[PDB]
Amino acid sequence: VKPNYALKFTLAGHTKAVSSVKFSPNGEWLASSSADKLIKIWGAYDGKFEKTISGHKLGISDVAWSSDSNLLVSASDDKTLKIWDVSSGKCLKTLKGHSNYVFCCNFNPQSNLIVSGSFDESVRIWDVKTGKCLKTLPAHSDPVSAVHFNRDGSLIVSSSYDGLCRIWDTASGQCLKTLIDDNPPVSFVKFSPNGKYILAATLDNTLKLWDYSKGKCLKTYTGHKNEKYCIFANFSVTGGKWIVSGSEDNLVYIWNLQTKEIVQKLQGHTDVVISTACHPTENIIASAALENDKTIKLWKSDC
Amino acid sequence: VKPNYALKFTLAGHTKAVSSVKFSPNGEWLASSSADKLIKIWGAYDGKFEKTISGHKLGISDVAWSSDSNLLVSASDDKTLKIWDVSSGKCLKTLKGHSNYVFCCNFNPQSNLIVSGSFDESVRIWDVKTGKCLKTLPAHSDPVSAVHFNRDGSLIVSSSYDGLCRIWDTASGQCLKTLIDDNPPVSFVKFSPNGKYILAATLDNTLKLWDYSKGKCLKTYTGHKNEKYCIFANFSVTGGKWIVSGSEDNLVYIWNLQTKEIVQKLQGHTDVVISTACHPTENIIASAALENDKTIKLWKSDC
Amino acid sequence: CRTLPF
Amino acid sequence: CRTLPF
Repeated sequence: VKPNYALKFTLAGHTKAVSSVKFSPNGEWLASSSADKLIKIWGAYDGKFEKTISGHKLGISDVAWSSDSNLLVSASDDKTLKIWDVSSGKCLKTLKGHSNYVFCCNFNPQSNLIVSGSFDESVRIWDVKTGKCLKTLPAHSDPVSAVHFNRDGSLIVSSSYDGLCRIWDTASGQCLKTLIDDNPPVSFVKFSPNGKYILAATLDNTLKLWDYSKGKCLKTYTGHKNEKYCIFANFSVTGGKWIVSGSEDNLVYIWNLQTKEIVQKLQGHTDVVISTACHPTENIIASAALENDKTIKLWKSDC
Repeated sequence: VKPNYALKFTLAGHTKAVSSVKFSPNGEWLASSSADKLIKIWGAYDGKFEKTISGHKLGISDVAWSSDSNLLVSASDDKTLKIWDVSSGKCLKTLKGHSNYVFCCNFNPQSNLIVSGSFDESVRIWDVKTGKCLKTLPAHSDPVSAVHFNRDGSLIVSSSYDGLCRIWDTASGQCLKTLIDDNPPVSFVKFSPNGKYILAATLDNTLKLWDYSKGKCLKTYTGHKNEKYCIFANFSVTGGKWIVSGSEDNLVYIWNLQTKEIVQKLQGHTDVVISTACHPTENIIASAALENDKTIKLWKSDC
Repeated sequence: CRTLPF
Repeated sequence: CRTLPF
């Protein structure tokens, strides 16, 4: 099997590099964050621009949706996160406490919590309803590049330029294990949809599939270029089971999850593809690129 | 203090009446069983359909989850129970022995046993690992409407159209207690989370809260409609302390456990709400309805 | 058969 | 951040 993602829309509007794109869990919207301090909302299927969301004082590195598609949270260089009502665009809460840039963020599935990771080297867990910081984990000894909840919300996985990837117990904040000294910085981490594997990016042009339960590397995916930026990767599960990632050579890379062989490379962007995302039900990929490009592209496949 | 449950998702896909919905113990899934001989799996927080599970030759009256969220058991008119691997969808075992159709089922907390009740008027205890019948209890003199293990699996409570609830010692299969003023058909029973009380529904539009030790009725909840169907009721414990039940007037009823006041009715369904379930950690209700509705509704409350 | 009355 | 190298 190989997919056949073809370009369907290029979405222009951000005035600086874009940092993160994410589809709403109801499959209806695509959200994008940018160094231009803005979040934009686009129709997921036609690509149509819907609204601009503003309030941050500096650039935004990450954006994330609540499970009921009604809320966003953004991580910004102004040291705050913000929770947004998507229909009104209004800033519901500003989450203050990190002592440096906020780099990454995610709701848990329940969406009563937010996890954030910061250049201040900590991971924080926040209450969505009140905006209060509930816990601060001294998670790492360098900027924290990614934070993600597993599918039932009881585990958090974090990654850092310090070379570590750690799994945390949500309820207690305690570290449950480390998957490690140099450690080619760990630039991205997330759980597989089934909670058993963890996909990890290191800044040596490598992606790895880890069995979390045994702490062993099961697959290694190479070919792309990743030495400098924290690039988002994904599992694609709506059609063929793929691994999807951006790349510093301006291509989107799609691998066969099982055989690790490249099955497609997506051509079009004119700068580093910093972020990719996979639609929750349809074979749709959103990709987004840096300063020379500033666009989001949507790609569609029959499988 | 009273809840504010609002509709979040409507889950369509069953082609006959829905008979039972249950949240997984890890909170991530809703399982639904139906007269259409099928089990469907749904995401608890985004409503997203996940898979259909099939194999029963006739309709299914109940379904229930193992404590680790990896197994389901279904009770069917084809006179069997089936044990399902949720991940793969495969039928792991078929539990044969009942001589009429199987109405109700549950795992014990250890999840090494399954209890079942049938129209053949017996309660059966099964070995999960082998699929073999360990004990047949001549429990009642009419169809058994419900079976439930207490908090540690030491006890089973059953109920029947014969007008009784009986409490069984699991290890011996011997009857410990028989709660008896009148004997209208008992259409549902279950233990409270702490195992101290049992909630029993009779087909005289009545729910009752019993102290299991003294065999005394502590509360009666009325004002719903229940004279024909075996409707599920629940303790809601994540926010306010409620009783929750379906009803034959197409509404979800919610009571203050203490004051016995109806504190909310949830409009939406277009047929009898045969089944309700309360999320283990969030203030979320799942409801489901008979053949002129065929849908499941997920509802969320701030408290 | 839970979906049937009486 | 994120959109700055190294």
